[PDB]
Amino acid sequence: SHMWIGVISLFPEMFKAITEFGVTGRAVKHNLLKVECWNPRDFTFDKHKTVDDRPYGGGPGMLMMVQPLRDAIHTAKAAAGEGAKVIYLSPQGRKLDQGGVTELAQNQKLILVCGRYEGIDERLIQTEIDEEWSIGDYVLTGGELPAMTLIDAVARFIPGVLDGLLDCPHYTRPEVLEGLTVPPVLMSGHHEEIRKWRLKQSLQRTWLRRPELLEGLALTDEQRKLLKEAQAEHNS
Amino acid sequence: SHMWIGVISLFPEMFKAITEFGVTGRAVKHNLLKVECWNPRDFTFDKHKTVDDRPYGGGPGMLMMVQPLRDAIHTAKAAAGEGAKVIYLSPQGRKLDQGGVTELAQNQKLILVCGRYEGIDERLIQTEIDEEWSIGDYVLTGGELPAMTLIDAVARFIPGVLDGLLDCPHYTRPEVLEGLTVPPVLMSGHHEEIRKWRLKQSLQRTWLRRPELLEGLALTDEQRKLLKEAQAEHNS
Ligand SMILES: CN1CCN(c2ccccc2CNc2ccc(C(N)=O)cn2)CC1
Ligand SMILES: CN1CCN(c2ccccc2CNc2ccc(C(N)=O)cn2)CC1
Repeated sequence: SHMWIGVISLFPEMFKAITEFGVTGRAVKHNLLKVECWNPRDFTFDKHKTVDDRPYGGGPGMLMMVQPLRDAIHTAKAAAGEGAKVIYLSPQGRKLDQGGVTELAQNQKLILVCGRYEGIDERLIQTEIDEEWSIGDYVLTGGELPAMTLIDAVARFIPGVLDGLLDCPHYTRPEVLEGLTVPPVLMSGHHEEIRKWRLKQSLQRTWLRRPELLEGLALTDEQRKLLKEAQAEHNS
Repeated sequence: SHMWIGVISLFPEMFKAITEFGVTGRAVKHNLLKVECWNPRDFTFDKHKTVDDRPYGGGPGMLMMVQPLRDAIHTAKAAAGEGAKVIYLSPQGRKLDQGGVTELAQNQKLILVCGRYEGIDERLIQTEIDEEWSIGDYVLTGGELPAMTLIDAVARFIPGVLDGLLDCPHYTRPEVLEGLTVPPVLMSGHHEEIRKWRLKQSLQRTWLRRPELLEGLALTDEQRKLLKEAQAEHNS
C-alpha cells in the first residue's frame, strides 16, 4: 500500500533528511512512499516574495501570510485528489503516541502543513485543516521536524519498508566489554528461555521506568507471572 | 552563551536540515550554535566498513557494531573536552517536555548518540551514556530525528537565537476569510483588553484540549478568574 504525503513548508529542502537517507530514503526510491512539497514562497506575487504578516491585536511575533499559504494548500489538495487528510502540526494538537501513529498510517494520502513564525491564522485551521497533532509537550522553531517525525513513524507501516512495553536490553560482540559480561541465557541457544528472559526484562524495565504504561495494558497470564517474578527479585 | 553539540550518526547529512535552514541555520552561521558530527562508518577498519552486528540470543534485527560506535563516541568526547553530557535518544528514555528542554539547555556541551537498527549494546549505555531521553511514545527508524528535535528545542534558549498554557488563536489579514471575521477586541487597539482576551483564550483552550496540564499549574488570581469566566461561557 503506497503512501502519498504532501508537505506545505517554507523549507522544503529539510525533507531531504528523510527522502534521501536510510529506511525512509529506500522507501522513497522504491516508490513505496512519495513525499511532495509545496513552498508558500512560490505562491507569492510581490517583488520580495513575502510570506509573513502582522497579527491583529499586535504582539512581538508574525504569522504566516494567509494568501500564499492558502494557495499552496489548495494546490496540494488538488494534486492529492480525493481522500487526503490535512494535518497541522502544533503544540496545541492531539499528542502523538504509537496508537495515534497507527491511526494516521491507515490513510493512503496525507497533507502536512508546517507552521513557522507564531503559526497560522485560526480561520485557516477551521477552513483547511482536518486534524491538529503534536509530537510532544515541547516547543520548536517550526513544524518541519514534527512533520518529518510523523512521516518516519507512519512509513514503518508501509508494506515492504521494513506490544506496549519498553524494549529489553540487547547485547552484541564482544563477550566482555569493560569487564561487563553478556547474560549467560543469551549464549545458551535455548530459544524459549531467551524469549522469556527478554519478555521479563521488558516488563521489568517498563515497570521501573514507565509504570503508568503498564496500567494501560491487559497483561497476559505469562506477562503477569514474569512481572511478579521481576518485582520479587527487585525487592530481594 | 555559545552551545556546542556533538552528534554521533551513520547519517550526518540529515543534520543539514537544522544547520542550513531557518532559525537554527542562522544560529549556526552566527556561531551561536555549533553542531559537529562523527560517523561510526569512518571508524571501521574492514573493507566493507561494517557498522552493524548480530545480537547475542538471536532475533530478526541487528545492533550497531560496538567498536566503530565506541571509537566515534570517544573521539567526540575528546573534542568536547570537560563537561559534556552524553545523551542517548531512545523510546526507553525519560520523556521530553519543555521543563526537560529547559534542563538540557543549561548545558554548554552535549553529545547526542543516534541509534539505528535495533539500537546499541546495553553495556555501552552503562559505560558511555549519561542520560537517556525520549521525544515521545512512538517508534522511529533512527535517533536522528529525535536528536534534531532536541537540538532545535534547546537552541531556542541560546541568547540571540530568537507559561505552561496552550497558545491563544491568532489572526492576520484579511479581515474576513471565507465569511469568518476577526474578534473585534483584536481590532480595538485596547492593549489590556487584548492581553486579557488572549490569556482567557489560552486558559479556555488548555482546559478543553489538555485539562491535565492545568492541574500541574498554580494559576494566578487573574488566571483563576478568566478560567472561571471561560468555563461559565462554555456552560451557557
Ligand atoms: C513560539 N511558537 C512558535 C510557533 N509555534 C507553532 C505553532 C503552531 C504550529 C507550528 C509551530 C511551530 N512549532 C512547533 C510545532 C509543533 C510542535 C509540536 N510539539 O508538535 C512544537 N513546536 C509554537 C511555538
Ligand atoms: C524498532 N526499534 C528500532 C530501534 N529503536 C531505537 C532504540 C534505541 C535507540 C534508538 C532507536 C531508533 N528509534 C527511535 C529513537 C528514539 C525514539 C523516541 N521516541 O525518542 C523513537 N524511535 C526503537 C524501535
